[PDB]
Amino acid sequence: PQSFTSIARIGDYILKSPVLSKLCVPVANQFINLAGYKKLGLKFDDLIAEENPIMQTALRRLPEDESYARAYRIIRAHQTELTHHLLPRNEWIKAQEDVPYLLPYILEAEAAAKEKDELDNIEVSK
Amino acid sequence: PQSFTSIARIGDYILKSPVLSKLCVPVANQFINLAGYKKLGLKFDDLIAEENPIMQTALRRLPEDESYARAYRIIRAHQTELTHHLLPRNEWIKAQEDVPYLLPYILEAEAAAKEKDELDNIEVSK
Amino acid sequence: PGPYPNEQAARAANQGALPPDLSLIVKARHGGCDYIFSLLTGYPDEPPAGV
Amino acid sequence: AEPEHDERKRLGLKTVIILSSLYLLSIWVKKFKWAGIKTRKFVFNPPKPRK
Amino acid sequence: GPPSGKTYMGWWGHMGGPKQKGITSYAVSPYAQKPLQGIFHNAVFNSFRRFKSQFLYVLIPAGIYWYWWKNGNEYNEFLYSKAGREELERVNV
Amino acid sequence: KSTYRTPNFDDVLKENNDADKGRSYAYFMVGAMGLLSSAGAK
Amino acid sequence: STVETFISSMTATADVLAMAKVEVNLAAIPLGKNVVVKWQGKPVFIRHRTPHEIQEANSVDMSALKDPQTDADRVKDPQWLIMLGICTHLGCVPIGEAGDFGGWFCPCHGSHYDISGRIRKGPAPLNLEIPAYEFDGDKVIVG
Amino acid sequence: MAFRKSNVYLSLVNSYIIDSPQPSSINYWWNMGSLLGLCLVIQIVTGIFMAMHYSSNIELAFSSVEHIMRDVHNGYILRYLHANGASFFFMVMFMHMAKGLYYGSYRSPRVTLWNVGVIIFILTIATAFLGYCCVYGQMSHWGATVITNLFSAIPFVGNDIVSWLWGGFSVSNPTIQRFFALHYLVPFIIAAMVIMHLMALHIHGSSNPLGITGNLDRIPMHSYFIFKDLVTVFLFMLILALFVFYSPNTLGHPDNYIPGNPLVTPASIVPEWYLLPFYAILRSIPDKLLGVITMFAAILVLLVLPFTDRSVVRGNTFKVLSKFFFFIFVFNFVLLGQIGACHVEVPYVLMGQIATFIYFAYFLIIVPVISTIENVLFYIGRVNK
Amino acid sequence: MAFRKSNVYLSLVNSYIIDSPQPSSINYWWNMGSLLGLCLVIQIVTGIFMAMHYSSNIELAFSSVEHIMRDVHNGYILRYLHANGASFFFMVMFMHMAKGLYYGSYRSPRVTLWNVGVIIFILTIATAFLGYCCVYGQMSHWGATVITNLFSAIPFVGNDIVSWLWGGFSVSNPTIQRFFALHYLVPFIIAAMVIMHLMALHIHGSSNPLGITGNLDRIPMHSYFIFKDLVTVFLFMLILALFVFYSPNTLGHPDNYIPGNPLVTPASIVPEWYLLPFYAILRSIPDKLLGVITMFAAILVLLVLPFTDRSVVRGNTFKVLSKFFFFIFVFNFVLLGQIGACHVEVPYVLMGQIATFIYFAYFLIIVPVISTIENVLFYIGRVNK
Ligand SMILES: CCCCCCCCCCCCCCCCCC(=O)O[C@@H](COC(=O)CCCCCCCCCCCCCCC)COP(=O)(O)OC[C@H](O)CO
Ligand code: HEM
Ligand code: HEM
Ligand code: HEM
Ligand code: HEM
Ligand code: HEM
Ligand SMILES: COc1c(O)c(C)c(C/C=C(\C)CC/C=C(\C)CC/C=C(/C)CC/C=C(\C)CC/C=C(\C)CCC=C(C)C)c(O)c1OC
Ligand SMILES: COc1c(O)c(C)c(C/C=C(\C)CC/C=C(\C)CC/C=C(\C)CC/C=C(\C)CC/C=C(/C)CCC=C(C)C)c(O)c1OC
Ligand code: FES
Repeated sequence: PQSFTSIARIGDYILKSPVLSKLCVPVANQFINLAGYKKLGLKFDDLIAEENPIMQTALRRLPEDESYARAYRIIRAHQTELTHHLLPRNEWIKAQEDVPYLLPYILEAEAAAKEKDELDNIEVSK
Repeated sequence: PQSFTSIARIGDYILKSPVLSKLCVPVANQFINLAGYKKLGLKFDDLIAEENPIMQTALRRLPEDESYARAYRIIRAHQTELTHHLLPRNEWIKAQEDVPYLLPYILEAEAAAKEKDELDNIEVSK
Repeated sequence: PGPYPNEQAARAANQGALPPDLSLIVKARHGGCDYIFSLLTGYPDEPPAGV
Repeated sequence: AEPEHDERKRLGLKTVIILSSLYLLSIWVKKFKWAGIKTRKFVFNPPKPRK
Repeated sequence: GPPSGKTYMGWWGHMGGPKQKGITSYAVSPYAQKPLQGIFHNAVFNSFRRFKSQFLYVLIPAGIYWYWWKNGNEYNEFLYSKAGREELERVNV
Repeated sequence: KSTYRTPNFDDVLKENNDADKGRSYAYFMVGAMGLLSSAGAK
Repeated sequence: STVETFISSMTATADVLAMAKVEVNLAAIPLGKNVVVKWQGKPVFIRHRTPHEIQEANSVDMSALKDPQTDADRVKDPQWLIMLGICTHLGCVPIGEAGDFGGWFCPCHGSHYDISGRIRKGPAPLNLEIPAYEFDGDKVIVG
Repeated sequence: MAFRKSNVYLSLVNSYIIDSPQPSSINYWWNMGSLLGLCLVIQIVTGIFMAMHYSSNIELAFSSVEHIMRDVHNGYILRYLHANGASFFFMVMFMHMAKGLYYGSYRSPRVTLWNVGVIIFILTIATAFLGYCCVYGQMSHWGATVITNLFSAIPFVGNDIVSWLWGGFSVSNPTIQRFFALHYLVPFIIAAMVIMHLMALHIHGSSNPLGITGNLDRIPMHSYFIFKDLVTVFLFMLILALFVFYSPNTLGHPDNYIPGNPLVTPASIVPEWYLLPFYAILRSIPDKLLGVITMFAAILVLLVLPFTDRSVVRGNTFKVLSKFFFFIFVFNFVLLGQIGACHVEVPYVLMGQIATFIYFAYFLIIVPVISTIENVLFYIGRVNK
Repeated sequence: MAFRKSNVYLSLVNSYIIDSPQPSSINYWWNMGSLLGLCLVIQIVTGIFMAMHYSSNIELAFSSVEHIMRDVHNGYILRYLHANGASFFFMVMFMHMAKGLYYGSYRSPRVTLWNVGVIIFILTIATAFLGYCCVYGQMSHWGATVITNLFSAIPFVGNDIVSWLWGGFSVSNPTIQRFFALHYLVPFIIAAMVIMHLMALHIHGSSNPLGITGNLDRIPMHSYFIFKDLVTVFLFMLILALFVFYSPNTLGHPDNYIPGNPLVTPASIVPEWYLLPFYAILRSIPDKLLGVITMFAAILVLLVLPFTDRSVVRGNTFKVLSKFFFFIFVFNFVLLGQIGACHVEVPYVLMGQIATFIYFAYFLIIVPVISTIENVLFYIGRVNK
């Protein structure tokens, strides 16, 4: 259970610096494509947990096409893992295919939750 | 469990037999008014069990006025018995006010269910 | 303790049965406290006539 | 047969005293918090004749 | 959670009893009452009335069976007393 | 009579105080009851 | 197989499967007294029957007994009464020297037995069991 | 969904203890059943303490019982509580059955509950006998041998089954050890089946003394019935204290207090007070196997008791002949117990047989016919046209 | 609605056993839990059958198992199955905990399950240690003394509780009687909390190896997962039978088959294999109460894991290096146990502190930094601006 906004802040701090980005972006890409989830054909915006209320508020606002594709990918992943195999080298997702689609909903919903939490317990403002 | 049609048959057998009915009707009404449910402000139909499905079917056809009066009588009986008391001779059901308002529905439902279950399991013998 | 080693010397000398353990005879019989008193008091020195 | 009669009777006296007190206490409290339910009255007004 | 079996009584809001209207209750707090307002009147008059009401169904079987037991006891006592050598032989045949 | 005409309850009503009189008595007795129950359990 | 193995583990073991043997001397038993000896989980009667009691034992009408059993079958020595202390009636040994028949008095019941131990009245349609024993001279081995 | 009802662990207690819609016409007879359950669990816990401080070997069984009697602090109290708790347990079981039978609670809504209770009784009388066996006195093992000889009456086989059950032709360590173990174990089956009994009860609800529907009004059990249970158990505990402290060894019989010696039986041998009517029903019928099966029929007749009562009106409060005959029945039961207490001679056997006959005739005949007469009288008297 | 779902007992059986929407990606690891439950049940059954012919006397305890071996039919089977089943229960329990840890089963919807499981773990630490103390062998008395004197360091109360445990001022008959009583009873508490565990799980459901929602495809428990449970339990029964019948002296230690006599004893005294991980850690920090408090810490670290890591992606299957550090930890656990098996000496004594430090450090400092690093690496990899 870790907030997404802190991760976004760290990413914004590290990417804009030229030397850090040019030294740590390719290593990040090779870590992420050696992770194993791209191998099975799953977009990265599906592996995270779906039990905290932030996720429930997030994908409740997700468009129909994204939800349908997510359901198809989830059931295909379940069947493939049950089958003890991998998909052929034609129906995977490339680097450009793994576009982040679940980010803005998380950002907005978690910002709303944070302002709720930090405004409910406000002080008298001495 | 005992069919009401048999009760009606025995009742009509008794009621039109002069000597036996003349012997058995005064003891009958004396037993009725020594039973004690008259004092508690109960009509007889409120006492017979209302659990098995045929009784529920009979209840569901009662006009709303009778059901409301029955509910009030049950509630008042519960309250009166909770205090082990008895209200004086003002709520007492009069001698001729204990008329069966629920017998015809019971008889009709008995006949219908009996002939239904008889003709359901039937043979084509001559 | 008791004079008998465990039980042997009892049945040999009683000229008959065994002596019941008195540790529980108070509740071993019906009646109770007065039962033993009556049993040890009411017996005459001579049996009833004809017995 | 029973080397606890004095202690048994003392403990029993204490127990019967405490249980008698508790029983009377429960009587009072049961008659107290059931007072609001043993006195409620019902009034039946027949409804207007329209289903 | 699948629904349970069909039963006449259930939970609050769905007793299953007939729908009723026109019933009015009138409660009042136990704090604004005397908790033992009528204990003596109850325990004397109502207790005696209930005892009188139940005094027509309980004592008769007890009395008849008491008579049966006592008659059996008298028969047993009389049999083994100055009759055991002439009467007890003609009953055990 | 309508619902507004409340039936009489004078038979069990008490002195018109309706204050800490009954409340303190009941609370003190239940406190004593807890005392005795705790002592017995201990 | 598992249930059978568990049951056989629960059932009687080796040491209980060994029967005990005891010898009782008949010289010291009084004529008018009853001696009861325990054998292998259950008691065994040892009574010195009087000569009059032998006649009563052997002169019992068969029609009054649900199970026909004579005196000579249940014991070899008419004078000595040696019977196991069991009561097929219920299982509790009748009280000695009591009863309407002059024999035994079953305590759980109040029913009266004869001097020969046969069943007279009750829900017992079966006579008491008969054990087996042998003589050895001045003593009898109940086993 | 507050915290009390949202949390599953607290929700289970909420549906049972915190909130349960019992009717408002409950007499002082159902808290008697709750008292039955509570004295049962008290018996279980004191049994656990005993098993903690008890030895079952023949060389030490009587030694263990007298050591827990004498050579331990608060020891004799445990034995006295066991005896009085067993006696009160059977008394309250009889009261529970009488309340169930008189108020017509065996009818269609809770027939399953009725059979569950019946089988509870069938096996708890067994476990009571088994606990009676564990004493190993001059009459406990004596009655145990009695019951083994009784069970030996199975047709077509007489020796193999009795030898397997009784651990050979003799009695040794395995027999008494297994008997103690099974008296320890069966009450756990009692607890499980009582859990089933409460589940069925909660599913089907509770009946009323009025013998009418109770859905019209209901009240929560907590804060209304918990204190009624508290006061009735305080009364029960006061009575139990009176019988455990002032006169502890009165309900039991003065026969168990003899060291292990199955040589000479005591003059007075009688079963415990909660078994006399069944000893009478055995003694009346003049047959061994038929006597056993008629005892079992007397025990199991409650199973065939439903769908035999064709009285349209539930309960027995408003019917006079039925309750008169019910009182005749209960007094016949107590008379059967009393006659079984004494010995078997003329003329007790004749009236005992008559008592058993009227018992079985009652169950199998009289309630149907008198209930039919009650229903036809109900119909004829009201209708005068 | 079918009658199978109508009857309350049958409805509960169907909804809790026959019908259960389990996930479709279940491996043998999840059937391992049901296998462990069956092992627990068979352990209780065989223990009950063992105690029926058992004597609780101090001098008749070792003699009791000797009599079981040499006199009763198939006596060796019960005790061998008991011991090997206990050892296998503990090994499969470690496997179950590890499977729960690696697959991220400790997330928010299962914190209650984690708590009840760790409570079962806490009690299971001693429920078999005291059972081993019961046998009174040649290190059993030593284990009993260790467990009874670990608590003596509490300030202002050091003698009263140990005196209560001792049943006096030393080790005597009360000690062994209490040991046997509690070793018998507290597995029933295990049964209670495992019923609670299964209730919570059935309320919330199982998890997936992938770490994503499993509410898409499900199959009923009966005829689909019953076969998997059946084959797993068949394999377990096969291996357990082969060990118990062919190699009895493999799981247990040949130290307890000697009567208790503190006169002559070898120096090869070491607790059973499953104690070693929580035994080597106790010998690192050199104080008396420090050992107890660090046992408390080592059993609470399993509890602090929820809301400690910062892995938004459930599980470790799809993380590049976190599984590597988990493997480092499991091998450190094994090596810590093995080095605790060896006696204290240089450098093993020096190895103790560093092993304990790594064992705690993975729990405390490794998981949050590694989770945050993994999350930021995912975020930088996925996006380009
Ligand atoms: C010579 C004996 C002395 C005994 C002294 C100790 C006991 C004192 C009891 C209280 C003082 C006596 C007051 C007069 C009798 C009161 C009886 C009665 O009915 O009063 C209440 C009784 O209070 C109870 O709740 C009693 C519970 C009875 C439990 C089951 C019966 C057991 C036997 C009870 C009497 C004996 C008690 C002691 C036995 C050793 C009202 O009943 P209730 O509270 O259930 O309300 C019902 C309704 O409103 C009627 O008004
Ligand atoms: C010194 C005084 C004695 C006292 C107070 C005493 C007390 C008792 C008591 C209470 C009983 C059992 C009574 C009952 O049935 O409850 C008994 C029985 C018996 N006593 Fe004594 N006794 C005494 C002397 C003796 C003596 C001297 C002997 C011979 C050595 C003896 C031998 C027996 C025997 C054999 C029995 C059992 C009788 C039987 O089994 O039929 N007693 N005694
Ligand atoms: C509701 C259930 C039970 C009933 C009705 C019951 C009944 C009895 C009875 C009548 C006795 C005879 C004791 C006496 O006459 O003094 C007895 C003895 C005994 N019971 Fe139970 N029992 C029950 C449960 C248990 C349990 C759970 C145990 C657990 C170990 C147990 C252990 C014992 C022991 C050890 C004895 C012998 C001790 C003695 O003789 O003082 N009982 N029981
Ligand atoms: C022996 C252990 C038993 C326990 C703990 C127990 C418990 C209960 C409880 C809690 C109730 C709800 C009403 C009340 O509290 O009394 C009840 C009701 C009932 N029980 Fe039992 N019971 C037991 C045995 C039996 C037996 C043996 C029968 C067999 C005749 C039986 C038949 C009934 C019936 C007919 C009811 C219906 C009462 C109502 O209308 O709710 N019970 N029982
Ligand atoms: C399920 C939890 C249990 C575990 C882990 C367990 C463990 C053990 C172990 C390890 C031993 C032998 C010590 C050794 O060889 O290392 C043992 C012995 C024994 N256990 Fe358990 N046991 C459990 C439950 C039970 C239960 C429920 C009983 C019920 C009667 C029982 C009765 C016995 C008996 C009679 C022995 C013989 C030796 C002794 O007295 O300790 N055990 N147990
Ligand atoms: C040793 C006694 C235990 C028993 C009998 C037991 C029983 C079970 C059972 C039957 C399951 C269902 C498995 C499945 O979903 O297919 C399960 C799952 C689980 N148990 Fe236990 N358990 C025990 C101990 C523990 C412990 C100590 C923990 C850790 C604190 C734990 C945590 C879990 C978790 C997290 C799951 C869910 C697994 C999953 O969904 O992937 N259990 N347990
Ligand atoms: C009909 O309306 C109801 C109703 O609906 C309900 C639910 C109840 C409630 C029901 C009951 C109270 C009866 C239920 C009976 C039980 C639950 C029996 C419990 C059985 C047990 C064996 C208890 C289990 C407890 C343990 C195993 C723990 C005991 C062990 C201990 C204390 C170990 C001690 C050792 C040490 C070292 C401390 C009613 O009473 C009631 O009537 C008003
Ligand atoms: C949620 O999905 C499930 C799921 O539904 C189930 C059922 C299981 C399986 C769970 C189990 C098998 C655990 C259940 C175990 C118990 C409830 C233990 C309860 C058993 C006992 C307490 C003991 C059993 C008692 C007996 C067998 C009584 C008989 C014993 C004796 C000694 C009497 C016999 C003696 C004679 C002389 C006849 C799962 O693992 C699971 O997750 C996948
Ligand atoms: S037991 Fe034999 S006559 Fe009664």
